[PDB]
Amino acid sequence: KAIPKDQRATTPYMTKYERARILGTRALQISMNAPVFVDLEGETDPLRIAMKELAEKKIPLVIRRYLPDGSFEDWSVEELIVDL
Amino acid sequence: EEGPQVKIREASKDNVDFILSNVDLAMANSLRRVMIAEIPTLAIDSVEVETNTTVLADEFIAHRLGLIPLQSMDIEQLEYSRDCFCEDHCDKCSVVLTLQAFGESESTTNVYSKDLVIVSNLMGRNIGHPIIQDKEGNGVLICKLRKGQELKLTCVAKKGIAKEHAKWGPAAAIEFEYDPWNKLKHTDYWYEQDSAKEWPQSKNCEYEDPPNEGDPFDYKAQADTFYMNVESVGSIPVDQVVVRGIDTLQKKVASILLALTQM
Amino acid sequence: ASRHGQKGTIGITYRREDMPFTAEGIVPDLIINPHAIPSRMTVAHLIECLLSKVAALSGNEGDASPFTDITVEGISKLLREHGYQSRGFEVMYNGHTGKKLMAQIFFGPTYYQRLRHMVDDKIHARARGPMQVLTRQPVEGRSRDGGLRFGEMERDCMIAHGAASFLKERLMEASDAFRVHICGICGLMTVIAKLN
Amino acid sequence: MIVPVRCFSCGKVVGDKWESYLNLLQEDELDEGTALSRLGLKRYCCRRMILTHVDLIEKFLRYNP
Amino acid sequence: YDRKVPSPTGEYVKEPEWVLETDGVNLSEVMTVPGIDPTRIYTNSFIDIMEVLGIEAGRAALYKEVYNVIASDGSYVNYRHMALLVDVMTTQGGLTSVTRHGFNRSNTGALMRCSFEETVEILFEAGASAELDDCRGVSENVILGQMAPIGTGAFDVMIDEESLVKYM
Amino acid sequence: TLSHLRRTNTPIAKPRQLHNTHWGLVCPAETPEGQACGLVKNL
Amino acid sequence: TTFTHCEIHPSMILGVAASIIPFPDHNQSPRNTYQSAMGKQAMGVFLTNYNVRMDTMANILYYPQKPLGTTRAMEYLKFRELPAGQNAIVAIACYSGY
Amino acid sequence: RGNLMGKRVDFSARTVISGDPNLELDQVGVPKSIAKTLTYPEVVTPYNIDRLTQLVRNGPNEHPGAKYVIRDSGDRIDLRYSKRAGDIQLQYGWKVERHIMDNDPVLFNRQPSLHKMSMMAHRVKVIPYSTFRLNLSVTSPYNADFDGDEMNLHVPQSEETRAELSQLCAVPLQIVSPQSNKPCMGIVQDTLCGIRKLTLRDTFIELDQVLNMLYWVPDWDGVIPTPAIIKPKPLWSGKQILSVAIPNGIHLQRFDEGTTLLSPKDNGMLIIDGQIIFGVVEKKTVGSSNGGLIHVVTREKGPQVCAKLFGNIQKVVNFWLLHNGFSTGIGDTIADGPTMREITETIAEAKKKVLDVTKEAQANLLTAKHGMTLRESFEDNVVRFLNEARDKAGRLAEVNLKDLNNVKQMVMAGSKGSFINIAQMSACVGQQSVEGKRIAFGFVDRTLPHFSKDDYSPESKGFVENSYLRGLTPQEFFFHAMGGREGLIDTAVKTAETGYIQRRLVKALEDIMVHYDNTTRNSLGNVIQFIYGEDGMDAAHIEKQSLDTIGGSDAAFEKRYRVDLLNTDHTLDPSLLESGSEILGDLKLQVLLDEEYKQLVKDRKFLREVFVDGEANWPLPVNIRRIIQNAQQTFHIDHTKPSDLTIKDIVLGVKDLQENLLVLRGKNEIIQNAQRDAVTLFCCLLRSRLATRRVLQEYRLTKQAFDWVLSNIEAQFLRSVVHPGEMVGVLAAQSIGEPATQMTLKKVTSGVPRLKEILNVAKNMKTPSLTVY
Amino acid sequence: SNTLFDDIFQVSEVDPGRYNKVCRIEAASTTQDQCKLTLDINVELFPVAAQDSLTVTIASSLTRSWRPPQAGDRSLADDYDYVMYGTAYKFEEVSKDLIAVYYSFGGLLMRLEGNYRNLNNLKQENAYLLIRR
Amino acid sequence: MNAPDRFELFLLGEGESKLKIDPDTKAPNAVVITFEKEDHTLGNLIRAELLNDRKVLFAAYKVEHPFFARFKLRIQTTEGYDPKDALKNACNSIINKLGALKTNFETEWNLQTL
Ligand SMILES: [Mg+2]
Ligand SMILES: [Zn+2]
Ligand SMILES: [Zn+2]
Repeated sequence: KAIPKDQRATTPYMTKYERARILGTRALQISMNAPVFVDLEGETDPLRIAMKELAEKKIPLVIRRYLPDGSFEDWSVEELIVDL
Repeated sequence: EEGPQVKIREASKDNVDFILSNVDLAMANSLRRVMIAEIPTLAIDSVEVETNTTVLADEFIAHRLGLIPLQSMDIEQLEYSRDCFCEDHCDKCSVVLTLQAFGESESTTNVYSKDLVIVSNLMGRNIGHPIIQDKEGNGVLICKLRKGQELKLTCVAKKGIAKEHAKWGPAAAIEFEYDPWNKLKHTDYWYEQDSAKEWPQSKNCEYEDPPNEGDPFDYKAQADTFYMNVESVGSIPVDQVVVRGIDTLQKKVASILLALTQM
Repeated sequence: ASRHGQKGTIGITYRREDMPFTAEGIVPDLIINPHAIPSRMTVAHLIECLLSKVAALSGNEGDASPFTDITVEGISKLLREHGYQSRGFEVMYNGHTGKKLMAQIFFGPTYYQRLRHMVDDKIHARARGPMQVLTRQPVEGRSRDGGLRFGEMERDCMIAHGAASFLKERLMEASDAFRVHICGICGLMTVIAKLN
Repeated sequence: MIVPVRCFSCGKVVGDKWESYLNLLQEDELDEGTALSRLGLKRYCCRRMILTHVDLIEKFLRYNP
Repeated sequence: YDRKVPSPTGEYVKEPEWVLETDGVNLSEVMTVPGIDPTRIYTNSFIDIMEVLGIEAGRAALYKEVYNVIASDGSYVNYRHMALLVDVMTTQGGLTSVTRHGFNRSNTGALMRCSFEETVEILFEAGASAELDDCRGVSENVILGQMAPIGTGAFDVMIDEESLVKYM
Repeated sequence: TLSHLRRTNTPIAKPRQLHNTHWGLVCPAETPEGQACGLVKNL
Repeated sequence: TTFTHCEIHPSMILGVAASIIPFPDHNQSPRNTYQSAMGKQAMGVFLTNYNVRMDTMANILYYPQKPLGTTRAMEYLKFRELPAGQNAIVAIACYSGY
Repeated sequence: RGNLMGKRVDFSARTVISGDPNLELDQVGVPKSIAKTLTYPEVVTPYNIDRLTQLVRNGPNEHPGAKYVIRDSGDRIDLRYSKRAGDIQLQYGWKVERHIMDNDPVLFNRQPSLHKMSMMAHRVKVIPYSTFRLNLSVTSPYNADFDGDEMNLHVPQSEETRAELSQLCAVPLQIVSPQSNKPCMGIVQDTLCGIRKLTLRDTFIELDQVLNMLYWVPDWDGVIPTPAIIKPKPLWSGKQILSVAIPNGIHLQRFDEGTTLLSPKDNGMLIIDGQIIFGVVEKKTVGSSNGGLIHVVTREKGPQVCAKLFGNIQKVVNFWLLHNGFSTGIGDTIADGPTMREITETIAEAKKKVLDVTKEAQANLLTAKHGMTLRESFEDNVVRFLNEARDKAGRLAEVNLKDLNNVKQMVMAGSKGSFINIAQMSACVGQQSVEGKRIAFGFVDRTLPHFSKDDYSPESKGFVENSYLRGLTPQEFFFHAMGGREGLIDTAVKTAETGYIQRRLVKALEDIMVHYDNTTRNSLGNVIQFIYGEDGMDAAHIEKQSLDTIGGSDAAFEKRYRVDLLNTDHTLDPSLLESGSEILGDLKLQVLLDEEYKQLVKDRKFLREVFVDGEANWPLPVNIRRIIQNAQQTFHIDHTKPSDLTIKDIVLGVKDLQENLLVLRGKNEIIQNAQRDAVTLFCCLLRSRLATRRVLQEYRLTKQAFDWVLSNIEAQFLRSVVHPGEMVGVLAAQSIGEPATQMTLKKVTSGVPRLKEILNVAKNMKTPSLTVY
Repeated sequence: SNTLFDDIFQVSEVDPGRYNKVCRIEAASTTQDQCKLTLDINVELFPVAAQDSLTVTIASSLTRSWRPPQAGDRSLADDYDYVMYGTAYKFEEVSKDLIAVYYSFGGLLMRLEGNYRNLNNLKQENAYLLIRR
Repeated sequence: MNAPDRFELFLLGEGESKLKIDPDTKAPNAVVITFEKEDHTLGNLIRAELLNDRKVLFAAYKVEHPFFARFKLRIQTTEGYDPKDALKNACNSIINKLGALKTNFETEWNLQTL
C-alpha cells in the first residue's frame, strides 16, 4: 500500500537485525567488486569496509519496513540513527 | 672460590647427594631442569625388524630397545644425524646394533640387552655400549621366546634429548629442597591440631640451624642453600649428569649473546 | 577413569621439567583437579590413594574390600610409620621456578583404567562429499565421509538468534538446494524444461 | 607381559631387576617390601613398577608357534 | 501464614492470619459461604478458576501456577516469557492446550502444523478442503528453502539510486 | 566378559526399583543408566 | 537369639562389576552405578590366547598392572591375572589450569 | 520432520572438547586437521588477489592455503591434482575455496540445543592436536564438561552469512541472557576458587611476581602500581593487582551481613573507578550473578570490553594459583575428635527422642492430628527428628572445619560443593527414602530378612548413621542403594518427558515475534501482546532496582521527599542550594514543590495497589542507582559546597525527561495513550529517584551532573526498548523448557510432572487443593 | 609537598580473626579525647601488642610507575617503620561537629575521628601512612 | 595425528631467529624480546638475574601458551642506558656464575672417594 515519508511511525533507530543485515548485504556487494563509497584507509576486508561505509553513513541502501497488514515504511541508512 | 659454591655430601657411582650454596633459586632449578631434559645422550631410534616370532609385537620390542640405556660419554663428538652431511646416517653420527636370538634351549631363552652387537665403526670412543649394572652381567630383559621362535633386528642409535623424548634423558630423578624449617614461610602447613608433630621432619634440617621462637619474622631473607641429589641411569657418570648440566645450560645462555650479536 | 565414575579426559601433557615435584624427587603421571570431589562425594577414590601409597611402600597388597574392619585412622598410622605425612599430602615445588607450593597436595598412587573411545577415532570433518540417493542430502556417519546434523533444535536456535540468512544457508546452499520449474497456471513441477 | 624397562613416573632403569627380585622370593625367601629396598627401589614411583607388573608373557610363551 | 501489611503507622508488618486449605475442588459454592473472603479465595485448578471467575482471571491463575513450577526449583524466569506463553494459551477464547488437540488445529496454514504430530493426517485434509497457505510461517519457508520473515528478514533492503549519486 | 554372562533381562508394577527381596540375589549398584534402567539386572 | 542362618560374607550381595570397586561402602550410592558401566569400556587382556584370535576389533594394554588397592572378591574374578589398568602416581591439585 | 525441518549438512565438523585457559572467551581452538579440511569460498578481489594467489600457490596440504579454485565458467579446479596446480593466474570474479583461518567466525554448538546460547559464534584459532579448545567461562552456556563430551562446528559461507554470526551470534553478545535478565557466563573452578584466595587481606604479593602478573594482563598500561606496603619490604595485596584487570569507571557496592564501610569480616564488596577497595571477591562478585561485576562491565563499558575481562582476570588469577598451589584429600573430610563423639551422641540423643515416641504410640497415647492416620502422624515426626538430627550433626562439622580446610574453601568461593556434601562425608549420611516413605516392608513386616518383624525403629526403615568417611553397613549400604537407585530412574524420565514439553512449547510459539508496530503477533496477525512483555523492553536490558517510594513508614517518607519552602525546618537549608536563602517563602515555587509531592504521594498508593506484598525490588530498564554513581565521581562532586540548580531546573526537567522516554510512537490518542501506560511503572521509580530533596541532599548533583544524568537515562532507556525483529516466541518457549531440564528431583503435585499437567490442560490433577481466606 | 597529620596513640586491643598475618587495631589519642583510631596492620613486618606508643602521620608526598631501590641515597620520608599507601573512600559525619574519614590500602582499612583537619585532610587517593617505634 | 613433531621444541624452523626485539610503546625506554624455541628453563633465569641490575626498572617474562615453545620477556631501564645492553650482562653474569660452579663442583668431586 505504501506510506508517506511523513505520518511515519516506526522506530527512528536502526534495529540490530537491520544493521546486521545491512553490513552483511553491503559486504557481499563490496566483496563482489561493487563500488566503494568511502576512502579505504587501507582496509581490505569487505565487512570491514562495510563497517566504514556505515559510519560515514554513506551506504546507498533503504530498509523497507513491512507492517503486519502489508503496508510498509521506507527508511534510509542515512536517516536511521545508529546507537547499538 | 668466587661465587656459588658446593659441599658434596654422600657420593657414589649412581648418586651425588650434595649442597649448592649461594645461588639464586631460579638458578638451582634452571639447572635441575637442564639436567633432566637437555643433556645430549645416545640411544636406539630406528629398529629394522628382519624376523620375529615372539609374542611381543614388533613395535613393542621396538619401544623397549629405545628405553635400553646405551653408552654415551664421548657423545660430545658424534654429530646429530640432522647435521651430518650423509644421506640418512653414518659412522660419523650413528651407532648400529644387531640382535639375533633362537629358541634352541628346550626351556625359554632370555633376550637381554647384553645380546646386542655393535657393527658400525666406533672410531675408538666410549659410546653405543649397552650399559650394564646387573649383578650377573646381562642387564635389562628385552623379551623371552619358546620352541623355534626367532628375532633378527638391527638398530641405529642417534643423539637426541629428553625434549625429543625421555628415552634419551640421563636424569631419571633428582632430589630438591630448601629452607627445611619453613623460615621464608614458602608454605602454610595444613593440620588438625599442630603442624610441628603431624608434618614430619627432613633429614636436611640438621645442616641448617633451627628456629628460635621469640625472633620476629625475617623478611629480607632470600634463598641460599639447596639440598639436591642427582641420581642417574648410567649413560653418564653421575658427575657429568651434573657438570654437562651446568655446561649445556651455560652454552644456551651464550647463544643468546651470540644471537644478540649477529643482530 | 579411576574406579569411582571419575571419567575425565586429557587436556594437556607436560614433562618433569614443567611438572610439579616433591623433594623426594618423585613427580606425578596424572594431575586431576581438586574440584572433581566435593559433590561427587566419592571418598573411596580418595582413600584408595592412601591405602595404595601405603601398600606401595610395604608391598602388602592393600585390602580395600567392602565392609570390613579398616579405617582411615588405622592407615594414617601405617603411612606415618613410613615417614610421609599421615594424610597423604606432601610438599611440592612448582616445576617452572622451583619455588615451593604454598599449599600441599594430596599425592599418591591410584588405579586408573584407560577406557576406549579415543580422539583420533572421532575427530571428523566434512565439506561436501558423499550424497544420499533418495534425498540427495549428505550421508550419515563419520565412517562414510558423511556430514553432521543441523536438526530441529539447532534450527530453533537460529530462529531465536533471528539469524535469517544463515538459517537458509545451512538449509539450502549447504545441503539440498535444487532448481525446479513450474507452471504459472497449475502450480506443479510438470513443466518439461529443455534448458538448451 | 614382560617387565617394564624403566619407571614411568621417575625414569630409573628397572628392566633387569626382574629375575633378581623374583629370586629374592623363591630362594632367599623374603617379604616384598624389603626385597625391593635391597634391589635399590626406594621411592614408591619406581617401586610400584615391580610390585605390580604381572608377567603374562610366561603365559603367552606357553602356547605353540 | 505470614502476610505482610500496612501498619496504621505506615510501616509494613507481619500480621499473620489463619487460613484453610482444601483437598477437593468445588469453587462455585465454597465461594458463596459465610465467613470467608470471596475476593481472595484461590484454587490451583485454573480450569475451575476460569469457568467461574472468568478467563481474564483464569490467565492470572494459569500464569501464577506456572510461575510456581519454576520458582519451586529456585530458578528465575522473567515474566514476559511465561507471560507470553500463558497468553498464547489464552487469547483464542478459553484454555487452548499446548498439544496436538489444541494449538495445532488453529487457522495456521497446513505446512506449519504439518511439522508436528499429525503430519500426513493433517496434509490429507488440506487438499481435501483446498486450504491455502500464506507462507508467513517460519516452518513454511524453512521447508521451501526461503529466507523466512524473522529478525534479519522482517524487511527488505533497497538501492536508492538517488542517494547513490550524492555519494561520489 | 564375566559380567555379561551373569546378566538378566525383563520385558515391558514398579519394577525398575530396587526391591528388598532383590537382596543377596541381584546386585544393587550394577545396572545400565537411563533407558532400560532396572529392567536389566546383574546377578 | 533366634538367628536361623548367617551370611557367609555381606560383600556377596554385590555382582561382578561392583566387586572391583574399592571401598564401595564410601561412595554416594550412584557413583558406583556408573563405575559399574565404565569398567566395561576399559582395556586390559580379555584372554591370553589373543595372539591367536581373529575377532573384529580388540584392545590390549601394553603393560597391565594388578591394582594396589584390592578386594578379596577379586581372587575369584581372576583379576591379578588379567588386570585392566595401571597404578599411576596421581596428584590431586590445580596447576596450569588444563 | 527429519529431512526438511532439519538436515545433514556440509562444512561441518565435530570432535572432543577440552578446556584451555589461554584463549579469549570468544575464540575456539580448531585443530589444523580440520582447518585444512573445512573451506571457505572467497571471491577474488584486488583487495586480496595477492594473498589469495599465495594460498592457491601454497596448495591444499600446507596449512594457510586453499584447495579449490573456481572460475566464471562454472568449473572446479581441484588443487590437489590438475597439471596446473602451481600455475594459475587468478581472475577478479573467480572464487577460491580456501582453508578456514585465524578469525573466520564460525557457529559452535553442543547438543541438546535448547538455548539461543546452545549455539554461539567464536573466533577461529587454528591449533595443533585434535580437540576443539574452548574457553572455560563459555562452558556453562553450552552446558558442557570435558569428560569426553563432543561438540559441533558449522562454517558460514556467504560474506553476509558470516555477518549474521558476528553481529548477532558472537559470544560477547550472549553475555547477558534475557531468559533471566542477568549475565549467563561467569568464572568457575580454578579461576573462581583461586580468585578468592588471591584477594584476602591476608594475601600479600612481592615484587618479583607482581611484575610477572602485571605482564600477563595484556592491556596493562605499563605502570607498576604503587605498593600498599612500603615500610621494610614493598609488598602488594592480591586485591591490588587483580584490580589491574578491572577497567576504569566501574563501580560496585555490596554489603552482605556484617558490612560497615570497614567490613571487619571483609564482607560486602566495593569497587571504585575500577579498583577493589575492600571485600573478598567470590561467586557473588565475579560469577553469573544479578548485580555482578560482569553484569556491570557489560552494560557499562561494552560487550567487547567485558569479554576481554574474563580473559585478563583468568590469566592473572590462573598464573598466580598456578604457583600458590591448591588441592584436597581425606584429611579435609575429618573433623575434630570431640566434635565426632559430640555428634555420635547428637545422633543417639535423637534415637531416644524417637524411641520414646515409638512406645508413646505403641500404647495408643498419641492424638490423631486432623486429616492424618495415627500411622501417618507417627512417621511425620520420626523423619522430622532424624533429619533434624542429620542436619545439625552437619552444622557441627561445618563449623569445626577450619578456614584452611580445602573443601570448605571451595565451598566459600562457591566453586564447588555445598553444605549437604560436607555433612554426608564427614558427619552423618542421612535417612534413605522412596516415594517419601522410608524404606518399606517388601519382606513381610520388615525391611531385610536380617530383622525381627514389626521393627519400626530407624536402623531398619532406612537410616544411615555413618558418614561416607566411616562407611555404610550392609543394611545401610543396600537401603542407600534402593533409594539412590530411585534417582537414576526418574532422572531418566525427567529427561525424556522434559524433552517433549520443551519441544511442544517451541512448536507452539515459533511464529510469534515482535512486529514493527511494537505489537506481539503470530503468523496470522493475531495480536497476542499489544506490547511485548506489557512494557516493550528487551529482557536483556533489565536489573533489580528498588522502588523506595513504596517501603517505609508514612513518617520517613515526609522527612525524605517533602519540601516546604514556607517553613524554617522543612525548607532546603541554603547549605545545599545556591539560591537557598532567597527561596524560603517564595509562593510560586511552593506550588511546583507541592505538585511534585502530591504526585510522589499518588505514586505510593498506586504501587501499593499493584505490588500488595510490599516487595520493592523489581526488574526494570535503565539502572538509575548506577547511572548516578558515575555522575558522582565523574565530576568529582564535593559534598561540602552547595549546588546550583534552580528548583525549576530540577522539577521542570524531570518532567521533560519522561516526555522523551518513548516506547510506542503513534500520532493519535489510542496509541499515544498506551504510551503513558507502558511507562508508568518506570516513571514512579524515576520520580522517586529524582525528587528535589533527594537530588540535593543525598547526591549533591550540580546542574552539569544532573543534565548529564538526564541525557544518559533517556538514551540508556531508548536502548532497552525491544527491537522489532526479535523472534520472541521461540525465545519465551526455550526460556521455560530450558530450566525445565535442569530440574533434578509441602506435599502437593510440584515440578516437572506438574508442568506436564498444566500444559495439557488436564482436568483430573492428582492434587486439586484450594486455599480460602 | 607538605605533611597532613601528627599524633601518638595507644593500642586498646589487637585482633587476629583467622588472619595468620594481619590484625586489625584500635587505639586512642594522647591529647584530644576525641581522636580514636581503627587501622588494619600487617603484624608480620611490624609486630604490635596491646598498649603501645605508635606515632601516626599522613601527607601526600615523599602517579607514574613506582621506582625500585637506587634511592639508597635519595629522598626518604621513611624515618618510620611502617609506611602504607592507599585511598580514602568516604567522609562520614559522626553527628555533632565530628568528622571521620575511612581509608583503604588495597585491603587494609582505616578509620579516623576528630574535627580539626577541616583543611588538612584532602579527599584524594594520594595519602601515604606512617608509623614509628 | 595433529600432534606436532616432537623436535619443534628446540629446532628453529624456516626463517626464524632465537630473538625478535619489538620496542614497547606502552611506556618509554622498555622492550619486548621474543625468545623462540625456548621456555621457562632459560626464561625465568634470565629474568631473575635481570632483576638485579639496579638499572632495571622492570622485568618479567611469560610463556604465551603451553602448546608452543617460546616466550616473551619485557625489560625496562633508566634513560640513557639501553636495555639490550642490560640483557647482555645479565647473561654474562649467569655464565660466569656457572663458570665458577662448573669448577668448584669438580674441585669437590676429585676430592671424593667412591
Ligand atoms: Mg557428560
Ligand atoms: Zn651421518
Ligand atoms: Zn620411579
